[PDB]
Amino acid sequence: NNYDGDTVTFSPTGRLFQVEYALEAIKQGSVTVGLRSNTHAVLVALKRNADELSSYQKKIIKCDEHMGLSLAGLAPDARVLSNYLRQQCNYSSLVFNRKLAVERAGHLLCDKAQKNTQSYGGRPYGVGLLIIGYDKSGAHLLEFQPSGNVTELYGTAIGARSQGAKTYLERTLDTFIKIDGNPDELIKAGVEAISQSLRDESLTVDNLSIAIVGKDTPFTIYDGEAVAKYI
Amino acid sequence: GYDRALSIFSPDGHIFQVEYALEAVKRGTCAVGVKGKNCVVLGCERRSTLKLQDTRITPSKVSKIDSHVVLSFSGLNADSRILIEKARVEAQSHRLTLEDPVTVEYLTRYVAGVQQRYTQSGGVRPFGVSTLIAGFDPRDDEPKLYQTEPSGIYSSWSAQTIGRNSKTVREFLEKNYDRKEPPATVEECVKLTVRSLLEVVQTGAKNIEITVVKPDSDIVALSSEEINQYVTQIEQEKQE
Amino acid sequence: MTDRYSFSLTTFSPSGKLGQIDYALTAVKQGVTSLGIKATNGVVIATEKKSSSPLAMSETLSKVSLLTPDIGAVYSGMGPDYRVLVDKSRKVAHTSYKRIYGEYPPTKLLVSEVAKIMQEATQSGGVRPFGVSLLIAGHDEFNGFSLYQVDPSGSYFPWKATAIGKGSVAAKTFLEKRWNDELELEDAIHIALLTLKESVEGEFNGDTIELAIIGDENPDLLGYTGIPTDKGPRFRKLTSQEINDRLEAL
Amino acid sequence: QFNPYGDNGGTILGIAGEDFAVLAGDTRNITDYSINSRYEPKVFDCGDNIVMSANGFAADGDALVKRFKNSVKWYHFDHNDKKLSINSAARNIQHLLYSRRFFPYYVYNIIAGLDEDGKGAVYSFDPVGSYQREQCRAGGAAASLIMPFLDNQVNFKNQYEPGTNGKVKKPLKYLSVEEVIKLVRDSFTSATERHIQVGDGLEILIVTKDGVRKEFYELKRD
Amino acid sequence: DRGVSTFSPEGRLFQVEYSLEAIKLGSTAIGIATKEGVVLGVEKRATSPLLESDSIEKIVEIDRHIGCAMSGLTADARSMIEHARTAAVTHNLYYDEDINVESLTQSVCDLALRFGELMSRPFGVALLIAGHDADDGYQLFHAEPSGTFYRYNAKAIGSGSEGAQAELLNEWHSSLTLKEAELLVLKILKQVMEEKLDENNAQLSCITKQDGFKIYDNEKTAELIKELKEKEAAE
Amino acid sequence: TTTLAFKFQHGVIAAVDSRASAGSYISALRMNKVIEINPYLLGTMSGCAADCQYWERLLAKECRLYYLRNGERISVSAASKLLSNMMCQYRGMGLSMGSMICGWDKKGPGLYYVDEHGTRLSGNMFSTGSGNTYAYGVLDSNYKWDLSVEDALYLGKRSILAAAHRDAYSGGSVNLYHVTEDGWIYHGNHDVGELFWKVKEEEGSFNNVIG
Amino acid sequence: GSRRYDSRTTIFSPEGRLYQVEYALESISHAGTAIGIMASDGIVLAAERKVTSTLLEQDTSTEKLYKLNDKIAVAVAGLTADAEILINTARIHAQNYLKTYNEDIPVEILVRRLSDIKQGYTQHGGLRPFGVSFIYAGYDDRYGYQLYTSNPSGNYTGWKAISVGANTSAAQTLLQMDYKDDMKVDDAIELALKTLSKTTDSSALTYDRLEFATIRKGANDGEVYQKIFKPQEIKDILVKTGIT
Amino acid sequence: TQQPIVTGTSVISMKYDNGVIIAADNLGSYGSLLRFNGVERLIPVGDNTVVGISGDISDMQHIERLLKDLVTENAYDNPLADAEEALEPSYIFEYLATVMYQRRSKMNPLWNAIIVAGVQSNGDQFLRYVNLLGVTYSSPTLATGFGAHMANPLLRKVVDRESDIPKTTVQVAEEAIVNAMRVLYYRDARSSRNFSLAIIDKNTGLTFKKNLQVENMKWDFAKDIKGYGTQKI
Ligand SMILES: *[C@@](C)(CO)[C@](*)(O)[C@H](Cc1ccccc1)NC(=O)[C@H](Cc1c[nH]c2ccccc12)NC(=O)[C@@H](C)NC(=O)CN1CCOCC1
Ligand SMILES: [Mg+2]
Repeated sequence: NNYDGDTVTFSPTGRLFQVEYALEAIKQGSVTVGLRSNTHAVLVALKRNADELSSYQKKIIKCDEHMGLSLAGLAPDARVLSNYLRQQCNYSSLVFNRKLAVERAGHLLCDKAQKNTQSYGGRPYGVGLLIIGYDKSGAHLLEFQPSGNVTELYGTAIGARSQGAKTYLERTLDTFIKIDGNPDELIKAGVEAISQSLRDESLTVDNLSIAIVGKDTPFTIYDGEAVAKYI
Repeated sequence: GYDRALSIFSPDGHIFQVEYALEAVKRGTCAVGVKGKNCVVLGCERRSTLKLQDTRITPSKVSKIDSHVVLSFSGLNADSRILIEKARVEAQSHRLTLEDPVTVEYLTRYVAGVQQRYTQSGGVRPFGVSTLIAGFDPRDDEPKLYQTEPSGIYSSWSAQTIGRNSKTVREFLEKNYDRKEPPATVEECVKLTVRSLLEVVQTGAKNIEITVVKPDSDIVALSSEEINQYVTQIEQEKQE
Repeated sequence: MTDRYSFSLTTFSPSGKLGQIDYALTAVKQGVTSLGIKATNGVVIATEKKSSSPLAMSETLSKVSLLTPDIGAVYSGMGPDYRVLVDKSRKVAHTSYKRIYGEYPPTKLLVSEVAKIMQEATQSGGVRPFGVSLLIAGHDEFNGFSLYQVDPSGSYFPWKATAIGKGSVAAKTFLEKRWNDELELEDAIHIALLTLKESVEGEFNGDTIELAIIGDENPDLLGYTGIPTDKGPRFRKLTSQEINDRLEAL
Repeated sequence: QFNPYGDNGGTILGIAGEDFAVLAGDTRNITDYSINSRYEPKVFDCGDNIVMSANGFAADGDALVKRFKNSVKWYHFDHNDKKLSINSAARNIQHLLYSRRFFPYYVYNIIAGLDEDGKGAVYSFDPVGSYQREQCRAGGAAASLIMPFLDNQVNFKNQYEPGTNGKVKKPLKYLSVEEVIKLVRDSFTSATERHIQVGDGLEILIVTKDGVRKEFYELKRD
Repeated sequence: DRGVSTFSPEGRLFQVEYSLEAIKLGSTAIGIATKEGVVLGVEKRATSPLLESDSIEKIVEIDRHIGCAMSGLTADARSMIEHARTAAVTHNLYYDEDINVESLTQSVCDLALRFGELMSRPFGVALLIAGHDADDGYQLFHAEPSGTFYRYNAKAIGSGSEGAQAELLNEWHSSLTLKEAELLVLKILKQVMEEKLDENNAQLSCITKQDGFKIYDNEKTAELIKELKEKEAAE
Repeated sequence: TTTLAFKFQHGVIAAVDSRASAGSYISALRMNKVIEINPYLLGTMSGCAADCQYWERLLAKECRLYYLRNGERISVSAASKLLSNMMCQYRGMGLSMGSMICGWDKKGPGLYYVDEHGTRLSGNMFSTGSGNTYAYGVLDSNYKWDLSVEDALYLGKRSILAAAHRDAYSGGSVNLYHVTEDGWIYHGNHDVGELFWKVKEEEGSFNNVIG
Repeated sequence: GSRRYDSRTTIFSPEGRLYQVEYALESISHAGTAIGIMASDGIVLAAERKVTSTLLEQDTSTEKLYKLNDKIAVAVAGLTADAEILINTARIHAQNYLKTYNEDIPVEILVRRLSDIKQGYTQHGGLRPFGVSFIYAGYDDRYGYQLYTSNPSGNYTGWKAISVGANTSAAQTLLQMDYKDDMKVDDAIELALKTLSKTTDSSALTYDRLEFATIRKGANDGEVYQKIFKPQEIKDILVKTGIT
Repeated sequence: TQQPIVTGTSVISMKYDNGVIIAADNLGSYGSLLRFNGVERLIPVGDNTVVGISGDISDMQHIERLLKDLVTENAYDNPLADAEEALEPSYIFEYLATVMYQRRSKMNPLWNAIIVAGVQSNGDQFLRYVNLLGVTYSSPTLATGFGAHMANPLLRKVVDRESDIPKTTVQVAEEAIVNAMRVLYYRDARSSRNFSLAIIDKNTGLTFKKNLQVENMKWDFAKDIKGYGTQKI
């Protein structure tokens, strides 16, 4: 009300409204799902178009051979943050000859987002990210919020109508975690999960976007007729 | 440093500071530009609220940017000096790095770029000035007349006016200026420029300044008596 | 962090007033009375030592300050603002003059430098004006004795005699009747003590009054002998005893 | 006084075929008269069917290769996984080298691969960035020993057709991969004999449309 | 007052949303992408008859294989064009090749959100970036001041955009020829323009693989207008 | 190296050798010492190969940007000056670059000499490199404004040959260019080994050499 | 943050005026009147000190008239402290020009430089403008005797006669009435004092309430002399012209 | 640019079937003066890596601190710091190599020669060298300074190539290292009798041996040597 003019101002109940408004931009964004087993980790994203003449906005970005994310909210902010991750993944390789741990990647994103919430002049990031990766401790899935909060999860979803997919994963928890050494069945579970967030529209060939990373699988993105198999 | 964003968008999609800068131009004295077949003339109003003025030393309204290009303006006088200085520096800088004098179009594009930069830079306000830039390109006999404004847009004109009561003199020029046959001589071009100012000026005494620019760096400013002869001839034809 | 106040805090109002300067002058009005009188062979500056508590040692708080050996200063208004101005005034007398010309600045030029500092606080970004008016008395070879007033705006005026602060209006009237161009220094000190008694409520003695003069050279206060041209400071602060002696002949 | 440069010896050799290309280099690393390693790889697969070798000062050579490999990575990120052509890689390397025009990478650099028409390509660089496409190039310590041999046995220089007596040249027939590898092995065997910094091992990287293949051969260890 | 980089309660940047309103006031620009090329066309909209209309430059060359049309506060576009041209030629310097249309568009869009308290406000102009490369063929992009860019088969921006976009919805198909696209831009421009369309107050341009980016002559456009009138009178 | 270039009736000729050295060692037999900046602009090279390539390819970047902004081809006078201004920024830093900027513009054919010191000279004829003195000898005695394109091409070709023969650090091959108002025209790569014997027989020159 | 407390000194009104410049001009209108009159053989500068006291040391005082160099002087109207900042800058610019070209600075060039500084405070920096209006009186060998004025907007104009400060409307009318082109310095001196005598808010115009100066070629042969009048000399010229 | 003051001499090392061995004497020389006799130049990093350093001792102590800080920093927000995400020899080496090459590129080098010896997660042996120039190389045997000239020849008789590593036991490798250290004591003027030795095995872990001495030295034949040519008495 009087305490939402900038990010440097607490409300009387201890809330940061500019951060909460940035969180709102994620809810307006298109749905995206993340889930993992012990061997692989999967991202599934519903892409959005402007109209029938337009293309479908890309949702998934690669950060390294072993790491990448999907976005929901302001796409340019995802480009800034994914660029930062690319550089950090790359600094780890060039200096330490070491692939960047997914957990440490989350810690770096948290700290970058936080600086924007405590300083005058700037603004919070207006995007939520789902980071998947495979490192020395196996498969991982992270959820990033622009408040700074990063959370390691078995599965999750963000965007509009994401609560439906999140409930499905909460039921299926015991099943999909056990899908080891079977990438196609893990993607099936992700496609079935994101389907719980659909209304009116359904999954078409240029609508669906899938990504996967695993034990002997580099981070690869599937679009177009490459995802027709899963429709 | 002072970084405050003064020029910003409003809910209806307007930049008020840029629009209020145009109001300062509306307040400024009238300036007019007319291009003939082989020349361009720049007319300028002098408000007669200020007498006891020393006309020898008072800053003239038309300024030479180079030997072949001139610049007149309407709006804040102090603001215009900054644009003129920058333009003059760029003119010598172009000669120094490219070995050709600036084209009128290039010089205009630079001045317009400066005005634009002051509409999306922190800590600064837009120039309260619109300019008429006229001249002839090196080794070219085609006349050039351009206009700029605080927003930074620019364009070429067969004839144009800016400043206070510019709406009236533009009305006059639109019906009197024929594109198929522009003022063939210098006389006809000056006569049409004086006529257009007489719609607005008040007295035709020391209120009208005229500057003729011809090809190959031939620039001259008319005197009071020379202009007064045009004023006399126009009204004597009007009494009929 | 960073000082993000890069804009003026003092601005013109529709009526043409500079509010913060006017308000600074109001703070000066509330301040304790101080005065200055110029004689033929000297200058005197004086003020009341308004002690905040009787437990406080008022000798440690110096309202009258030496700027150069031949220039002194007194104020009315906010004490802390005065203290930092004296520090800057002492330094600028060296950096912008003595280190260049090898001698101390004349009164009018040091005043000019102080005035400049106070003007900048009236225009620079993220600062308020100084809440003091200064009276600067001094002597130099080519201008002789002089007395200047300096206001929060940075404006300064030379005076034969004047007063600033609480009871300045009454005190300036008192000085107009008593001042003439033939006054000796002792006569000016006498008038200063008379003028200052009118604005003081409580105790009036050497311990509650601070008074200094710009007069003859004091070779006893120089600290060394051997150089004929160096004859000592003209600034001298009167002692508690020296004040009381002149209060008996009052 | 501190000398930031050093000489780690070695020699490299690039030959372009009609539909293939080879980049070979010895595996010996040295300082002065000592041997550091008998097997220290010098020719690298940089991705996108490009092979590269920076010969001279090992520290500067490793840094350049490391930077180019990084440049390829960022080329994919920035331009939608587009394949970096050999001509585009060559130009990119020129700018990497000229970055240090006033504190150079003390290396002679060669890259090899296939052009956009599928033909074999070799590009050669100097330490400060001048590059050019070539059919044949030896670089490093024994470059002056090998290059004349390649002018003779690859481009048939000073060779004419018998009976004509200098009137008609030897025609420029193309070479097969098997014929090229023979010339490479004979070049390094000869260089090992007469140059003290060359020896221990020979590693060859062959580039075709099918990918990048390696071949290793022993050399004299004295 | 309030921050320049402030979020609204709905999760949108105030300044970006307000700049979009300025673009709605701008003159109409239309782009249509085909397999034979991409066509770009604009409304010039001269404020007076004395203004020499050929000096109105709302269609601009970025490279030989990339063109650009603009709508909104057109003065803001000059620095964007300058950056685009520099980016296009700089990439040619570093990589000895033409730059991808998408990569060029992305480079322009990176400037968009560089505003705060960098420039003091977002750009007040939208761009239609049309071009061709070997990888993705003929392309048309719409670059906004939000930093977002969408690819389009056909797109209209400016004051008559939603009316023109509905018309482009019905008319566009994947087998359009270049000549058909030219007439289609002229048809829709004539429909949304205030003044009567002619060769002096409207401009056409195209980008083909062979000839590259070309702005059409007033004589060439005049014939296409006459060809349009006759084919509309044909039924 | 040896480079030359000269104006004449039908435009400008530009001829260069192809050798590259690393002390006494001939590092390259076939190097391109000309850069096609644009269809109407050429750039010769002499000195540090890296400097010549980097700065003239950077000049080409700057000449292309001029065309995009002004919608007009850059002049030879302006192009040569941009290059000389670049040299003046790295003045004293140790660059080694001698070049001729050849082209055709509105004023007709243009030829400018530019070097690392920032020197910029307009003229009808120039020759740079270690073997320029040999080339000047042939040029000065045979040059006319009234030359035919066929004779002019031969003169520049023959002038490089003269230098390639005597100068140890010049040779390999000759690259010819002819600049017209329709643009420049490449006139081939000519091996000096073969060209020498051909010229000796046909011209009768080099009598001192046995063949 | 800090934005909350920013007055925004460099913005336009809806009518296209600069708020702070207009308010600074309002400040100057309450300042003591200063008059400049240019004649064929010299220039006069007259100015009124504001409500003085008997205890003010006049002979060592300077609030209105300042010397920029040997050829150029200025009369001040507004905040004295602000004026001294600008005066010292102008004195430096004059010396920089002299060091560079080995010639005394032309009057207009000095005036333009100061006016450009004033302009800068209205367009950028976020600081308040200088609440000062100058009358420049000077001589150079190009244009001869010259009068200029500058105000907080940074706009400057040339004059034959001009006033700044209080009652300029009334003062300008009186000057416009009695001024003629063939006028001489002694006549201009009389006009300046007569104008102040009629426009003053004080009961009577006396020597202690005035600062006065002339720039004359009345120096031995082809050269120019600046005369800042002493209190006794102002008293004499008041009797001579018949005001006291 | 500087000059080394207090210096440490040769560091020698080699691979064997199940791990690596590294050794270095305990001397800190001040030119020809054998100033400091208790200096440890082998510095363990975790339980899987040992860094051996020669050259300037002040720069060695600086590096020692960088490594100590590296371990601290790796443990930050890392639950697997003593397991999967522990520091590896390849990580530690590349860090140092990055530092060494950066310092030489600023013309302010760390005047050292470093050998990183250790065993990786997968049981693979790690042995790589880096120096003040940023020059890196790997070999079955590695040695710095004098060791390069005298020790490598002896150690290469045991492991001449890669295929000889599985055939080499820890007893044979240690014996070879200890003999090499004796030879260096005979022939290096800036060496000492006292030295430290470290073994990093993939089964038995890190064994760090201190206060070792060169023994079984041959000197008796010196009694028979008389004069420099013609002297008999
Ligand atoms: C004569 C050959 C002079 O000796 C020419 O000027 C020639 C000019 C030239 C221009 C462009 C491309 C190639 C050649 N200059 C050189 O060849 C030059 C001579 C040279 C050597 N050190 C120099 C220092 C300062 C000035 C000139 C110098 N040589 C080079 O630049 C050498 C170092 N570069 C190469 O040989 C580069 N090639 C090596 C093999 O791989 C392809 C690149
Ligand atoms: Mg050998």
